[PDB]
Amino acid sequence: DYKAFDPELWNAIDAEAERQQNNIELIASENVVSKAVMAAQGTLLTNKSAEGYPGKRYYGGTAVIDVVETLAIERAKKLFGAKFANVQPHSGSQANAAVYMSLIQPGDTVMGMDLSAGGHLTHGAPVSFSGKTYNFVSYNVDKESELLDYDAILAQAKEVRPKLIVAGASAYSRIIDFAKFREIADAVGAYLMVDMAHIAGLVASGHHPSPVPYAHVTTTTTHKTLRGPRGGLILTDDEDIAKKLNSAVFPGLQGGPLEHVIAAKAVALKEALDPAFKEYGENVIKNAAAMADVFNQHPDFRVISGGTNNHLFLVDVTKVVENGKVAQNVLEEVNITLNKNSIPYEQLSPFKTSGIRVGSPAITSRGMGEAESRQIAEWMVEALENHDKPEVLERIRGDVKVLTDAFPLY
Amino acid sequence: DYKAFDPELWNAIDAEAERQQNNIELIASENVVSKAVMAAQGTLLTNKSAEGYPGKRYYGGTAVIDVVETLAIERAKKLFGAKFANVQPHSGSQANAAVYMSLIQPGDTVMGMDLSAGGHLTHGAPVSFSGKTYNFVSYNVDKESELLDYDAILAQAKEVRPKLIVAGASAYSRIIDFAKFREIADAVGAYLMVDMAHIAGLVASGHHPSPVPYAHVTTTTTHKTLRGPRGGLILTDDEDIAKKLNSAVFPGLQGGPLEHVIAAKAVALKEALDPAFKEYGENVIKNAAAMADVFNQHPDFRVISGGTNNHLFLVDVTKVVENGKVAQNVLEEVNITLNKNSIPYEQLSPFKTSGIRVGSPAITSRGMGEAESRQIAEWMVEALENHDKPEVLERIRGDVKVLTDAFPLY
Ligand SMILES: *[C@H](N[C@H](CO)C(=O)O)c1c(COP(=O)(O)O)cnc(C)c1O
Ligand SMILES: *[C@H](N[C@H](CO)C(=O)O)c1c(COP(=O)(O)O)cnc(C)c1O
Ligand SMILES: [Mg+2]
Repeated sequence: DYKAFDPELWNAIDAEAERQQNNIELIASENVVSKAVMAAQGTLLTNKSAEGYPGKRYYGGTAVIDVVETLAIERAKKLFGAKFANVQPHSGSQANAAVYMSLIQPGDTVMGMDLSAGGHLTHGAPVSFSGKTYNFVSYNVDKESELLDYDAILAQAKEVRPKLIVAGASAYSRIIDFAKFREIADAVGAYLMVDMAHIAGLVASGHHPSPVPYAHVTTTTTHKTLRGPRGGLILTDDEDIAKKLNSAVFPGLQGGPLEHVIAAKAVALKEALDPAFKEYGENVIKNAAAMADVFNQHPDFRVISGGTNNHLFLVDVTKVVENGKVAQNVLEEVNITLNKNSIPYEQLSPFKTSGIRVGSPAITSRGMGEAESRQIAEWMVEALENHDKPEVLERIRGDVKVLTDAFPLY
Repeated sequence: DYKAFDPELWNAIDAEAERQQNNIELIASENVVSKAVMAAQGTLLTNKSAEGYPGKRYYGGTAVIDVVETLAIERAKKLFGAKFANVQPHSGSQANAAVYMSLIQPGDTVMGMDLSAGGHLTHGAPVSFSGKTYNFVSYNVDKESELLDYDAILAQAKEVRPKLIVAGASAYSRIIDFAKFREIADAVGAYLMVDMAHIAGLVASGHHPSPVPYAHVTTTTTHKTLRGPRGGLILTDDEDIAKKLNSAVFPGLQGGPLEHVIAAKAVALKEALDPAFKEYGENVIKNAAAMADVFNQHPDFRVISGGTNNHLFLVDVTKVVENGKVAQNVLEEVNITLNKNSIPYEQLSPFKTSGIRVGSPAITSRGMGEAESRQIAEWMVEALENHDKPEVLERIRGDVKVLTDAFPLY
């Protein structure tokens, strides 16, 4: 009935709920959060300014806010096995900024994964505060295997002499060896920071090795595979680092935290501590593998590194369509959303790319299994193969509606 | 019933809803958002990654997100009379960071209001990124009048030669002359940034003259007097500056925006565009004047600057209780929340202070008027006079309960 006061706004919110229902979401970073997560960030906790930390706030009337934030901190520590957690970062990007501010100074040398191989903007892009403030040098995957080569990264680190190595990626499909990253860091006297945003849910589910025992500091989004609200999180085992991180988040970088979003983080972290989260992770892994297998067996398509051991994979589409932007646009026509993506050693424009990135988390959260995941990948191959046949795309779009009706979003 | 799964979290949220109902909220930054604002940030908009700007997103299936974000932008532009708006900043601190990144360089000199006279942490505190990155040199209020002296500030600017002047405050009761601030900036070829976070509601209601025609760039929180969700907003009339601001917010400082929060910004901005919002502003002014008048007349209390023309005022409490912190602790015992606050030329430790800060927006949103405001101020005078008479406090707590039951929070 507040809806009656603002139809243009509430019409658009209702349309987005229906678009999410009627579309197959394969964007590897996306998920479907619980009713409980959305309800928690729709609470009157937005009415309370909580500058500072539990028991050490700028203002009064914060005793109950302190219970909520302490639940989020304790559940993070328990879930990831860390001695310290900071649940205030507004975003993964703000989490990363606080860690740089805590460990290094402006102009220090940092190594981060190449943006074409899956490094984030905040891992040294020149258009990011990261690239503008610090001296980032990128490491890549091997050109032939498309795998991290820890011997090559070591040789580069001994030349570059970084103060900090950043590990973690948004387009890398294989198991990262975090013990090797920390061995590299230790060999050159560098800090190791792991941004586990993409894989945090699989770390929580037991399906990906934890960086937490190896990274001086671990950052993540609470969204993506962890299936939480949009925000950031920082972990460490080192009490002196924890004090600097806390001061860097507030008052270094942010002011008041979003305590309604932190309530939602507490909700999501308790959902990830449930035994049912292990089964989620297992279905995320099986579902992503079942899609990759369709592309591996098709002669016209190549999966980057030959497959996946996580939630995502990339496909070189350039034997079937001109570039990944074309592939993204064709699949959108049949109500399948994914993103064009640069492949390692990408030769085409970053606006076009050679690739698509596919993820399983959102379709897994809707209850889909291996048979549905395989059928979705068969529709992708068929749509790209027949991109100039409207009657084909029309039929695939109608088949997609039967599957979305069968696996309702909420 | 999702709440059965997590009673510790949902019991804490019920405990905060009761705490807010049974508390008289005088923290001058606090407010009571509409059910519509909370509902918008509890939507499945949290599921969509919207890196980029409307029509220029990193990913597809963003055409409905684009309508929502464009409503927030169009409403900010219409409400404040600005040619350009950015609704993505996660916070007021993030909005300010993007403006500095757009207009100046590290090491550049900036003038901002002294932190003791109500400058924000992000206006050059040494523990903020603001003081760490830029050379902040404060202007103060007149020691006698506790007013801004535009002649004194002009002389200081001619001597310091800042690249940027920051105006706006968290603890200043009087009308800030934005036309004079622009004259001062113009005299030295500085940019003028106004942070209107505390007064944006009064600007929107017509009760404070707008900085928007005078500042090169205006920042604000969407929360505080504007009565929106927690977040930031940037306004400018200069198209070249607007492009720099857009790049600085993303990919300069942030990654994906909180589109659920942006929907709530669009909701709050439509509310502020309503004729009822003028009546809200009217009552905020009246209620604050009413409380200020009680302290003005009582002989044991001085109001800083001797009164208010906005939503807040400060009171020197040191003749009645040892320090502002003691006053905060005592009023907490009778279910009245405000904060200890430094006064101009504060002499005591920042952890104690001589002052309390009081504002009207929250009690005004609960539907209270001049009578209840006068009454609340009488209760505050009485509790502080009788601070070690346990039975006087207990009886005030009871009178407070009658008022809170009379004006239900929701
Ligand atoms: C509000 N913050 C002050 C501390 O609450 C206050 O006294 O009211 C404020 C901001 C807040 O930015 P965040 O959203 O916390 O990052 C920024 N600018 C000004 C002038 C404020 O008053
Ligand atoms: C998410 N990054 C990309 C877009 O979502 C992606 O390709 O998946 C991400 C972040 C995001 O931080 P924000 O909350 O948007 O600031 C940070 N770090 C990594 C590794 C990501 O994948
Ligand atoms: Mg506080």
